[PDB]
Amino acid sequence: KVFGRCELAAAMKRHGLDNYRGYSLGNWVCAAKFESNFNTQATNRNTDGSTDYGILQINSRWWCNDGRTPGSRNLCNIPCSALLSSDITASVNCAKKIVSDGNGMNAWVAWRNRCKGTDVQAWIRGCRL
Repeated sequence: KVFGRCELAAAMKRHGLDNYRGYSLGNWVCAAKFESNFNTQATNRNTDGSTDYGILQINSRWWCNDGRTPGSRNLCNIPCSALLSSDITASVNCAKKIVSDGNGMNAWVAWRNRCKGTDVQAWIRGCRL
């Protein structure tokens, strides 16, 4: 599905992504807006036969399984469908494992050229939280 801001912000809080590894909730929400405009079925297919899936556009060459992606490291140890469900749990659970490598949120392309540097906490304001 597609989430509203607040809905995504709240789904993101219950899941405990506020100030995760130094990342305020605002950052999670912002990366979600320019990565997929909050659609959990969003999918970009790359030249190497690899695809980016879900709300945070997680690449299957590294973190998940789809059945063909090249080296397919599957660092998160998850099937990529788990990332297309409307149940955001798996992309949340993988998100914490990605941010944890010497990359931080720089791992997200939309966050680095769009969110990095701005008052990102603006993304959870006016949400009754």
